[PDB]
Amino acid sequence: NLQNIIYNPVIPFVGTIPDQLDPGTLIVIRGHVPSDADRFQVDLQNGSSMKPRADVAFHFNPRFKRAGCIVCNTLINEKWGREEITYDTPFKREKSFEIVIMVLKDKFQVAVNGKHTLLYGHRIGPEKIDTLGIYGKVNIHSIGFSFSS
Amino acid sequence: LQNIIYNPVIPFVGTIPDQLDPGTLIVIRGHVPSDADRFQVDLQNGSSMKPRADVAFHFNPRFKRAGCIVCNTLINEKWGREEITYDTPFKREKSFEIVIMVLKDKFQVAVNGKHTLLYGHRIGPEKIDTLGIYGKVNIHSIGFSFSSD
Ligand SMILES: C#CCO[C@@H]1[C@@H](OCc2nc3ccc(C(=O)O)cc3n2C)[C@@H](O)[C@@H](CO)O[C@@H]1Sc1ccc(Cl)c(Cl)c1
Ligand SMILES: C#CCO[C@@H]1[C@@H](OCc2nc3ccc(C(=O)O)cc3n2C)[C@@H](O)[C@@H](CO)O[C@@H]1Sc1ccc(Cl)c(Cl)c1
Ligand SMILES: [Cl-]
Repeated sequence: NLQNIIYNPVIPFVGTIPDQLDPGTLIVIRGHVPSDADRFQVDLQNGSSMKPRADVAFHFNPRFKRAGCIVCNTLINEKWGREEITYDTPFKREKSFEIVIMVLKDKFQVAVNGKHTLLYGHRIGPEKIDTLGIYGKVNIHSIGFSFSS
Repeated sequence: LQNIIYNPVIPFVGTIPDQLDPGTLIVIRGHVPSDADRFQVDLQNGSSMKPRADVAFHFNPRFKRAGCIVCNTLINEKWGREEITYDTPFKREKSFEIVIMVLKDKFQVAVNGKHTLLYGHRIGPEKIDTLGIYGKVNIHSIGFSFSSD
């Protein structure tokens, strides 16, 4: 029942999100981490411009060096805010994943492979998000949505 | 614990010890007395009484008739356009939890876990340094979760 399901997008991927990220909306991203990956990111953006760079309401950034981590942040007017670093990370080079981002009224709730991973409080209203960016060293098998509208 | 106060005498005026950066939460728990006419939560630029400090965000439940919430901004001792919410969760002799979420372009307010209203910034939130609570209300606690922490 997912909506706007696409497969194997070319990376970097920048796509217009097909409906509003109302509370209850899911973004479902399946993929895998390449063996030489250093990092990738999933960015929920207000616009697609590269100059001035579009605000990033939610930057979800797995990093694989050393024991690995996930960094989350927001870009406002081309400046990053406070990093929220999650050291309990489910991602691994060579492991496939399913990311589910649930939009709540006050935060995002992210699960990976059916298990809760992290929360991230809103800094930009989620109604301003209209673009999904996926960048870095990653293969994305599929993207789909479950809209709450 | 430096960012919470319990059972403040009303009127309460306190300096906010960090910036209301996007992502910051203000959580106010309390109870409305049986004879209340109104109370207000004011996010202020300073604490001056003469001349009266600007109020970036005046959040003002009123109990007469069917009740409402009035929101407004005071700049140089002049009130702007009132934003009136008729769907109000406040009642005499009822408890509440207010959550004010500071976003890039607005405040988002939820009471008792239910969305209540939005209020677009009219004064930059970086100018807010003081919280006031006035009127007929009992406050159990005020807490801040700063997005810089
Ligand atoms: C690496 C690096 C440097 O920059 C990253 C940010 O990444 C920017 C970014 N956007 C991209 C889009 C596409 C691609 C691509 O490969 O196509 C690569 C991209 N990179 C690296 C971000 O992760 C950001 C998250 O906080 O962290 C740093 S900046 C930074 C540093 C310290 C602090 Cl304390 C704070 Cl707050 C912030
Ligand atoms: C009642 C009353 C009159 O004034 C309020 C404002 O409240 C001022 C105020 N500040 C206080 C601080 C402390 C205490 C206390 O009891 O300790 C009481 C306070 N009061 C009443 C405001 O609610 C303001 C919000 O718009 O509305 C009115 S003015 C007004 C009238 C019409 C229009 Cl159309 C427009 Cl735009 C504006
Ligand atoms: Cl916003």
